[PDB]
Amino acid sequence: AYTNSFTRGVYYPDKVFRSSVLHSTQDLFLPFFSNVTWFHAIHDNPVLPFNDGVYFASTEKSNIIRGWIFGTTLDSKTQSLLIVNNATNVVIKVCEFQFCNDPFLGVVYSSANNCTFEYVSFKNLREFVFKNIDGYFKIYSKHTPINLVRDLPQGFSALEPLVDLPIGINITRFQTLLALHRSYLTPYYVGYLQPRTFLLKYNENGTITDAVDCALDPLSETKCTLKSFTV
Amino acid sequence: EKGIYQTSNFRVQPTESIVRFPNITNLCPFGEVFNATRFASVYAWNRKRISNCVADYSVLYNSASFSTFKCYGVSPTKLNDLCFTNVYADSFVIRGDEVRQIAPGQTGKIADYNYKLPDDFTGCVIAWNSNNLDSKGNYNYLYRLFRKSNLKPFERDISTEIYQAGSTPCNGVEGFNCYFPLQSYGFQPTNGVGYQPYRVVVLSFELLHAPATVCGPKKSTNLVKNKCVNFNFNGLTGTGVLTESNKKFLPFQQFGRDIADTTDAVRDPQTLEILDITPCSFGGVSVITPGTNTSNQVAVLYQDVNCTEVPVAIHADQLTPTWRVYSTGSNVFQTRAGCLIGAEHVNNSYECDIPIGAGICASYQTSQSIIAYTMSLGAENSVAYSNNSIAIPTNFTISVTTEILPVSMTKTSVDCTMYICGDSTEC
Amino acid sequence: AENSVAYSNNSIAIPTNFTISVTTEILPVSMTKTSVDCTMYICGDSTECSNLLLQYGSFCTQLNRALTGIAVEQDKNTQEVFAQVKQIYKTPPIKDFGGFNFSQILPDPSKPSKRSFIEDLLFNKVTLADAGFIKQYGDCLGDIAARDLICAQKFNGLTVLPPLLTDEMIAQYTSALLAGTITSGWTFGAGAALQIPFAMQMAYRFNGIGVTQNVLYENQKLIANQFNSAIGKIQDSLSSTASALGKLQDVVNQNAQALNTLVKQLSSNFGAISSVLNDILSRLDPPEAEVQIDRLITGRLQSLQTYVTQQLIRAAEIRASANLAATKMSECVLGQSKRVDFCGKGYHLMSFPQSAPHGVVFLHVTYVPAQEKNFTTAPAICHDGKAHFPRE
Amino acid sequence: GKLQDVVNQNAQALNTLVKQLSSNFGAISSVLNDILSRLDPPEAEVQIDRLITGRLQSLQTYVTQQLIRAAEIRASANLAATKMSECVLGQSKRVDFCGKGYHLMSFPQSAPHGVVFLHVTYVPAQEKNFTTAPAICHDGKAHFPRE
Amino acid sequence: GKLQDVVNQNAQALNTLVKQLSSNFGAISSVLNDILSRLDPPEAEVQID
Ligand SMILES: *[C@@H]1O[C@H](CO)[C@@H](O[C@@H]2O[C@H](CO)[C@@H](O)[C@H](O)[C@H]2NC(C)=O)[C@H](O)[C@H]1NC(C)=O
Ligand SMILES: *[C@@H]1O[C@H](CO)[C@@H](O[C@@H]2O[C@H](CO)[C@@H](O)[C@H](O)[C@H]2NC(C)=O)[C@H](O)[C@H]1NC(C)=O
Ligand SMILES: *[C@@H]1O[C@H](CO)[C@@H](O[C@@H]2O[C@H](CO)[C@@H](O)[C@H](O)[C@H]2NC(C)=O)[C@H](O)[C@H]1NC(C)=O
Ligand SMILES: *[C@@H]1O[C@H](CO)[C@@H](O[C@@H]2O[C@H](CO)[C@@H](O)[C@H](O)[C@H]2NC(C)=O)[C@H](O)[C@H]1NC(C)=O
Ligand SMILES: *[C@@H]1O[C@H](CO)[C@@H](O[C@@H]2O[C@H](CO)[C@@H](O)[C@H](O)[C@H]2NC(C)=O)[C@H](O)[C@H]1NC(C)=O
Ligand SMILES: *[C@@H]1O[C@H](CO)[C@@H](O)[C@H](O)[C@H]1NC(C)=O
Ligand SMILES: *[C@@H]1O[C@H](CO)[C@@H](O)[C@H](O)[C@H]1NC(C)=O
Ligand SMILES: *[C@@H]1O[C@H](CO)[C@@H](O)[C@H](O)[C@H]1NC(C)=O
Ligand SMILES: *[C@@H]1O[C@H](CO)[C@@H](O)[C@H](O)[C@H]1NC(C)=O
Ligand SMILES: *[C@@H]1O[C@H](CO)[C@@H](O)[C@H](O)[C@H]1NC(C)=O
Ligand SMILES: *[C@@H]1O[C@H](CO)[C@@H](O)[C@H](O)[C@H]1NC(C)=O
Ligand SMILES: *[C@@H]1O[C@H](CO)[C@@H](O)[C@H](O)[C@H]1NC(C)=O
Ligand SMILES: *[C@@H]1O[C@H](CO)[C@@H](O)[C@H](O)[C@H]1NC(C)=O
Ligand SMILES: *[C@@H]1O[C@H](CO)[C@@H](O)[C@H](O)[C@H]1NC(C)=O
Repeated sequence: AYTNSFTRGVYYPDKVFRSSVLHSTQDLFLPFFSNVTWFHAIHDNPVLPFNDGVYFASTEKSNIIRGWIFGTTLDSKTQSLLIVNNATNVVIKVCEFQFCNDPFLGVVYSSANNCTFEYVSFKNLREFVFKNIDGYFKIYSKHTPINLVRDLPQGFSALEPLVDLPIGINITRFQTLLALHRSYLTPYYVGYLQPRTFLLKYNENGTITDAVDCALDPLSETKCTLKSFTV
Repeated sequence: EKGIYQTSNFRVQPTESIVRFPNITNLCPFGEVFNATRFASVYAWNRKRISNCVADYSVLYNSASFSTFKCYGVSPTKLNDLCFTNVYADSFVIRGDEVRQIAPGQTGKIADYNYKLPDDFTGCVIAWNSNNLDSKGNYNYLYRLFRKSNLKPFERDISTEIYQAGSTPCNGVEGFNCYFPLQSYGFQPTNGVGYQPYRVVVLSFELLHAPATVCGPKKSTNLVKNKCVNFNFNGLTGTGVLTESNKKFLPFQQFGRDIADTTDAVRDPQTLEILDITPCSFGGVSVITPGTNTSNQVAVLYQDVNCTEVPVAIHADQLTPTWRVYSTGSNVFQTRAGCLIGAEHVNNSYECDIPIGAGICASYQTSQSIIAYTMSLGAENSVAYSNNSIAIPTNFTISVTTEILPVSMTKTSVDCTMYICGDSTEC
Repeated sequence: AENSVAYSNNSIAIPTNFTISVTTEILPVSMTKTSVDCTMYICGDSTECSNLLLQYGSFCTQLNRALTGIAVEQDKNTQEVFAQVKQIYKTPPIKDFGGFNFSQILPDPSKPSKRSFIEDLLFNKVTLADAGFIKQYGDCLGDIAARDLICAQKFNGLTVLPPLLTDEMIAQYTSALLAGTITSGWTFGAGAALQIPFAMQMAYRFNGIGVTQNVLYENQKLIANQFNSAIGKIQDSLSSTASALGKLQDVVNQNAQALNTLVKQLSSNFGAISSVLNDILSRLDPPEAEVQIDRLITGRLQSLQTYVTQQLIRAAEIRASANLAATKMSECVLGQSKRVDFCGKGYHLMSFPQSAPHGVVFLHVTYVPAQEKNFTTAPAICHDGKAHFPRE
Repeated sequence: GKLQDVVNQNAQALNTLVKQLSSNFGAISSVLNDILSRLDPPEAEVQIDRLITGRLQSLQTYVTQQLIRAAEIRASANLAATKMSECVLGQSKRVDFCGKGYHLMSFPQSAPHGVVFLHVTYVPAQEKNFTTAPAICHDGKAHFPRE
Repeated sequence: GKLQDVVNQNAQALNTLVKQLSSNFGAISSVLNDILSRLDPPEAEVQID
């Protein structure tokens, strides 16, 4: 289960406007031409780690995927997260439960005891970057439409963030939850970030037009040390 | 002497001040974290995320209930002009001598074993004595002693598993090389300074952030719309001319910049309006003159500036009335180098006397004024060419001309030690 | 290619035909004049730093004096190449030059400018697209749809001054040199212009390289056709997608590469807490701020000094090629040169100048010998006890 | 003018080098004795090290500009040496090298820090129109002039 | 002699650049490893600069 992702995983790392420049920056991106795992959970939704950060992207049809959980102790021993939707507006609950060994949502098992805070706010794709730094948790997103059914396109897309979360807690692993029709109580793609070095292009009105990965091949190292696109 | 000179800026102006800030009303918990009773211990220090304040700082450090106010990244004076976007107040109570062990880059038993600041730190350290509060022999204050490694900064540890310093797995037994990690403070009222309990608070923030919230008692003013100011926008300041903008920002782009990493476009924190900034010095002023041995007339060239925008760009109304003479008049001429003011443009052509640029020269002509023309390349001529006609000379001239060439120059020599520090043996 | 010459003690080879060859030589003459405001670059609109900068002495009147010397010298470079004669000769209205066709180098009476066809092909080979700062200043002067746009104070004190002689006066000089050379020969560079028919002048230019003058009058139509074909090949080679003016493009590339660095060096902090002056001004008290401001002052002074030193060394080698182009105008165009390979390759006949951006282009017309034949030769001839030697 | 500008620049540089000694570059004073008399050598070593770098930079700027000026003077000494061999010791055919006209002879005259050449040239005047022909046919044959 | 002068100038200009590495310029040592093994990373940034 491995797939090539060409130019996906790009975002706006800062809140500063730049018109018609070629700026370079050193941040946590997904490397170009990488390996993403192909997941289709038809006959599991298992636990996957959180090493630096997680790229998430899915090609959905009628809103099957609801949300995720982030944490590692999973029995209200230490903190954990939960982001779900009630099909109208998004819900953000950082609260401790005991998590099932087959956890999803039913068209359903939560029992909190002690927590900190809470917050509420083939057609198109839902790309998502999850980055956890000291003092925050940022939720970047790219919401683009494509005609291809299963795989990532060759295009370049990078659009504006959504929300930052002042949590200051630790995450080691994570897991995602689905929307099943039945409410049981029984006992999409992923990709990890890496500290690369990127040269980006801003056109007029401050839109990221194309990027260069300065570690992929010697020709891009040449493009990076010349601070240019043409060689 | 006769020529065209480039003058550095010397004209002075009066300058006002503009302040802009969001709509924020409420106060925030500074009235309880400073006079509380239950302060936390050293190994388990408290942490309080602070937001949405107009909280003053002069109410804190001017009140003399503190003994030490060491403040690292910011000067202690201008802590009430800036926004901080998060504040982390921390609380713990230590011995009197270990207040030095809170500083960035220290040692001992606190900075390596209990609580460690980072070296790149921008906050403010507060400490004062509590001899009449936590001294009965009070044994409720504990501190961690041993760890296998050193403390990474801004992290905590709470665990009771005893030390190991040999190779015996001491399973909760206090023999040799295996000891308990936590011991009590001896706080008797019969000790000197350096042993009484002290209430030590530390703050922490980072600046130059976009959606910054925590900022105190600075009154908003209104805009003055294209005059030189000292603006202040959520903490960031600068001197320039505030102009109206057109840049297509995003739902959150708080400010913009150029190649040189300097800000040029800012967002109004009240009206959500974009303001484009532009400096106001205008050094690019050149003075055409003949010799001062001849006259005292001048002309002024304004470099790459349209003629109708001269009095707006040099800020003409705030100058001397002699400098306003050279800003508009009958003598106004538009060249491709800029706007030339003070010279009477004619329709003739001569050879160049003082070069101005892009084909225009200037000379002092006899009623004596300064004129400006387009320079002539030479006399016009036409050779009577035919396909069977020739011209032969019949006489000649012997002419002697002159040519001067430099060959050598002056042979200097410099004593290094006498120039840098003459006859001083300390240097 | 390897080769070998059939040498022997009594054999000679002599050409039987020739070729008229036209070739091209490109020389840089001047470069961009710049000007830097010291106080606006080091600390713009800040009186806390401007009083700290005065403690460093006169380190800015010196930089402005050096840059003004460079910018003044760049106009003397153009004046010593193009302003050789001070009589503007007009081209004759009726053109009968014995079959020679100077249409693509004489000025064009359709357009409002004075450029020819080859000068128009030359003005589009040099571009300003990859240049960073110079293109960004060049878009000020075309930004006509914006009131209140004073952009001398938008680029951190850096400006660009315009040349004294515009692009029309330079073409008006080269047209005068062409119209003097065609209708007068070499006589206008040594006194007053004396007319002479063009075939009678090409005959003496053949006679100057050692060919007698009946050869021109017996092969005049062939020589005229060879000249016109050699001009058409130059126009074809320039009109294509070749990168012909490399020597004039490297000057603009080297000048923009060094001005982008001076702006990119305004974001280094040099050891201070921040590379922005207003953050140090609004986060510290003036007891403890004039260490960080002194660090920034020292770094930005070093950057300006490095820029000015490399500009002086770079202008000292544009002065040399301007002196070379001013020597080639006097000896190749206003005369006929006997120095080998100074004007072209072959035996020199005549030259014509064309103006390019920040430079000049010479079209050297030379004489190349063609297909030869072996013979037998002897030093002298004995007739009656006397040796007879050839005259010429 | 060209021999005067050399003297003017080479005096202006040595005047700027002297006036650079009155700056303090961030120290408390510019006179070294006044720093040494009011401070003990714990904290005089920071003021003196602030002055030493600021004076080394002035010296280096002076020497770097003098090298470029000497490289410019060498290039005109090499031109005067060529004009002395080709204009004075001979008769040159290079156009406008030894004066405007046709060259006859030249004479040198020494000047302060330089040299002055007086070029004697031939200039034609008082023209007259004529009518010309390339050749002349006599007996079916063409006749061309010798010179 | 003219061909030997160029070699004699280039070799001297390369020797001076190497010999300038044994100066401290106002620090405590001309060796980076001594400053990095004797002092702390808060303090060594003023003797390395
Ligand atoms: C923050 O998260 C990391 C990653 O899980 C923690 O490192 C783990 O610490 C536990 C406790 O000893 C070990 O059992 C794991 O093996 C560690 N994992 C890795 C990858 O090193 C880290 O200790 C956490 N920090 C806290 C909780 O303060
Ligand atoms: C040689 O003949 C030509 C043609 O007659 C002379 O050129 C004329 O000079 C007069 C002088 O005022 C002008 O008014 C005419 O317009 C010229 N004619 C043309 C066609 O240009 C020329 O001057 C004569 N040479 C001499 C030395 O007198
Ligand atoms: C050539 O020019 C010279 C002067 O340049 C002429 O000599 C002049 O002749 C007139 C008439 O006798 C005198 O009035 C002048 O005083 C003479 N000048 C000098 C300097 O001697 C000479 O006549 C001219 N030759 C021709 C053929 O015209
Ligand atoms: C000398 O060379 C020219 C060309 O350089 C020759 O002219 C060519 O002659 C052939 C045959 O008559 C034609 O096909 C070409 O078109 C001619 N070219 C041109 C440019 O005219 C000429 O014949 C040669 N003469 C001798 C004696 O060999
Ligand atoms: C000189 O050469 C040019 C280039 O071939 C000739 O110009 C062309 O001549 C043809 C012939 O009528 C015209 O159809 C073209 O329009 C001309 N081109 C241009 C750009 O003008 C020119 O005719 C030649 N000169 C002579 C006297 O024949
Ligand atoms: C990705 O997976 C392929 C096989 O599916 C493997 O050959 C390659 O080494 C992997 N890693 C990359 C491309 O970095
Ligand atoms: C939260 O409350 C529970 C009681 O339900 C308690 O067991 C737990 O220790 C508390 N956690 C804290 C105070 O961090
Ligand atoms: C960028 O701005 C221009 C106006 O200058 C506009 O025409 C164009 O649509 C904008 N690009 C976008 C919105 O992607
Ligand atoms: C903030 O206050 C200003 C001035 O009263 C007002 O114009 C603006 O609408 C207010 N904004 C919000 C979000 O309340
Ligand atoms: C803290 O409490 C004391 C009571 O002893 C009171 O005097 C003091 O004013 C309080 N401080 C603040 C900031 O309210
Ligand atoms: C000024 O000009 C006068 C002529 O009126 C002349 O006598 C005098 O020498 C000049 N002085 C200077 C310093 O040029
Ligand atoms: C300067 O402003 C005037 C006023 O409208 C305008 O007519 C003129 O074209 C402007 N100059 C240039 C060079 O655009
Ligand atoms: C001078 O030229 C301007 C335009 O070029 C014209 O308006 C004016 O009438 C002319 N004046 C004279 C005296 O020729
Ligand atoms: C002259 O003769 C030699 C040998 O006889 C021959 O190799 C050479 O090609 C001849 N030269 C020409 C121009 O044909």
